[PDB]
Amino acid sequence: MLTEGISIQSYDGHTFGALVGSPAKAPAPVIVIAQEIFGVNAFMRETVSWLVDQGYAAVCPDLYARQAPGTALDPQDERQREQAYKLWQAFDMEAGVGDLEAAIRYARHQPYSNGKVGLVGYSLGGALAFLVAAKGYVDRAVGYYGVGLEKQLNKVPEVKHPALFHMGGQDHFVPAPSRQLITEGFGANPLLQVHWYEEAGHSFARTSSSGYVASAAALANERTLDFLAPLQS
Repeated sequence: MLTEGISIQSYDGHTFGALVGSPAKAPAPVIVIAQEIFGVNAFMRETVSWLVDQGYAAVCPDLYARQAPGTALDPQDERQREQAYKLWQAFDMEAGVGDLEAAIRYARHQPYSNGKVGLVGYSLGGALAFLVAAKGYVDRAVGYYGVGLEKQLNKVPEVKHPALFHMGGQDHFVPAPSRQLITEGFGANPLLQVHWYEEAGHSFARTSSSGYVASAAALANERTLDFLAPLQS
């Protein structure tokens, strides 16, 4: 689902929609939410809802719109998971960073905006949050279980604004040697924080996942809220 009528334009001219939640009280900082591999679906709407209840406005852009606008897949339907994996394999990461940059600019200028913008991404959106943190587009970025982070560590010194990452210790995408490289690499830049949740794997913060772990979701989420709180007026 997207908010009808909302259109954001990327630097290259491509336009796409977004699910937007205005804040309970304005002005308010705006959080851009970077989707998992399933499009803008129930978990995105639940996240927009959660962040508005916590005092933010939120914008979740349709990142798969360069491939197929309006994709919203059910993570529990096997056929749709197959379609999600196909979309992810074809996804242009650099264009996704550019689309997020455009959603971040949009977020800075809504009537309800206090001028500060944060970014929270999950899975695919978690990998994109690191790349956005290296570009410096937002005041603070958060990523939950992005894949392939160990391949992007040369960008660590590029990060110049705070970024927080939540990683599942039992995530099969991150074997022990990868977790060690990430830990060592992040340690060289104090603006980066990465926390490991030992009893959780991928997607641990989504209730519909067979990998949901309530205790790790709750700890990670409270750390996310404490980390974004300084953006509030």
